[PDB]
Amino acid sequence: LDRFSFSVFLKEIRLLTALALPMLLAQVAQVGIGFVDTVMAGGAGKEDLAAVALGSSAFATVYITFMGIMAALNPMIAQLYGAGKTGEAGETGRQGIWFGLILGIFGMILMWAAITPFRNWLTLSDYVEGTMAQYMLFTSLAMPAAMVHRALHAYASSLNRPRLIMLVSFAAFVLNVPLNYIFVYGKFGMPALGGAGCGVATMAVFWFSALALWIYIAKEKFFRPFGLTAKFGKPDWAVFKQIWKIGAPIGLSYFLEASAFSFIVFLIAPFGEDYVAAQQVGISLSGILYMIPQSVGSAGTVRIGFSLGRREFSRARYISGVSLVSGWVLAVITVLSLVLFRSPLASMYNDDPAVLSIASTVLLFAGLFQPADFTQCIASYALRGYKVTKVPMFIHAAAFWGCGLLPGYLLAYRFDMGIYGFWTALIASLTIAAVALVWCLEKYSMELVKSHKAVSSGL
Amino acid sequence: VSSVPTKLEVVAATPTSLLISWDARGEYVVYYRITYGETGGNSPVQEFTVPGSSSTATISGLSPGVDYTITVYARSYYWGWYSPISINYRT
Ligand SMILES: CC[n+]1c(-c2ccccc2)c2cc(N)ccc2c2ccc(N)cc21
Repeated sequence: LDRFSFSVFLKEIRLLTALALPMLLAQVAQVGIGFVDTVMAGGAGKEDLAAVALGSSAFATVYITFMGIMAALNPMIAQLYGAGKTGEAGETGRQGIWFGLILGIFGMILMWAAITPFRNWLTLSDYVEGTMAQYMLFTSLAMPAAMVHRALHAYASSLNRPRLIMLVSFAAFVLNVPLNYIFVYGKFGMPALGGAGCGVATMAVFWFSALALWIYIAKEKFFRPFGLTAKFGKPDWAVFKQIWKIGAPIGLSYFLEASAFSFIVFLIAPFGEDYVAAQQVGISLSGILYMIPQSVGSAGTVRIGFSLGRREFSRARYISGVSLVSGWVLAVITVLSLVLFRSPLASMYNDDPAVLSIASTVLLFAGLFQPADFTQCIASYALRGYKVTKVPMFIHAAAFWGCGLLPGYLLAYRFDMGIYGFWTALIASLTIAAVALVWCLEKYSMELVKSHKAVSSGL
Repeated sequence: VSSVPTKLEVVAATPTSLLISWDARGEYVVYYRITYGETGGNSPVQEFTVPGSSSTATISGLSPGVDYTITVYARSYYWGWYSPISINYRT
């Protein structure tokens, strides 16, 4: 009853030599995707009533939510590069690629369903409707979710020394800018529909990168066993059903930021119009560079589960630490450039036009949760990341919302200028992650004593 | 004139039995005999016997929590034994 978190400090000998440095280009190819968006927010402002993101940010829900499930193979195919047949690893790769294409056709059917924001109960920016050529960024850019899932299931097999995806999903955006605008209004192309056509453009480019999967059975020995991506073996053939309970527990736990969605956009909903809807200029600049952050362990999740098959038990989960606290360097040594700087005259009118004439009650939380979160899932992208640990690392987050509930109507009901005041037990819901998580990561690096059941050998 | 089949690992039990997954870089001529017993001194020694790079097998651990010690064996070139290597870590 002082530290039921066992031996926390120790994750250390001479580890300074821990190189998950290619596990950055894993998430710099991801800024390579991150950054098309603006090349068609500010590429399809050519249409002014195309604020069009009004879909492509409630499409990208049943992306990043399913996207979860799929990125749940990150371990699977690293942990079996402790074994040898990336064709048994691959027969998953396929079984999944069947998933990322099967659940991609619910992405692509729950999308069909989707199209009835013909609905109302609260205010503008989020209800009204009249002319909706979103109507089409719906279908035209919802009709992808299959190939766009396989085209992630790709890097769900870049979990073993290649980032030949910083290669493609860079010269994939470069493919798209050019294209993008042709459809919004263009050349010989189908040059009409633009309040969507930015997106039919976009998604063409998912099926483009979709096969820089195919086209990287190329640099070395295979990851192609695309024999019939079939299943049947029991009632339902796992290596698929087995992927299920690494899947459920993630998207449904990617339904963290899936409610930091109708929390962040329901406190511009009272009389806090002006600079509380310039909250989202900061909390977009949260995600924009929270990404190379966060996703380092959502890249280091390799180095750890890979080195479990390769039986270096905790000789990787005690690099869990020296990866935990390595971006954790910048986790705080650039929360400095977050509570400090703002939108200056370097900010123009981009990702959401609101720059000149609003307050800095926006960098108040660019510290509250910002580093006290930063790592507090690049923990979990090294929990699940390592083990199966998402089974109730799902219920990791039933508290990162069910503990950030009243700190929802506690900016409303306030004691001060509490704009970061419903960022209360939503930077304290979110700093009880300091616990249960990196708790099960000394309940957990303390399980590879149990499993390291012969301390050493001879000579 | 050599040393042992040199790794040690028992990771998990099936709380009744146990996986033993040790080293074997090839074989030599071909072989594993693996001891089977507690460290008690009573309950006689017994024998699993295996092939190739496979000292990487798994017992039938009949009895419960009790400390079990368990060696493995190489066989080689000379139809005799390269070295032995043992651990004891029970249920
Ligand atoms: C285009 C702005 N933007 C973004 C956004 C896109 C990229 C980076 C940052 C924020 C957004 C991102 C997520 N996840 C969810 C909803 C929205 C959203 C919702 C409504 C709106 N009117 C603009 C919106």
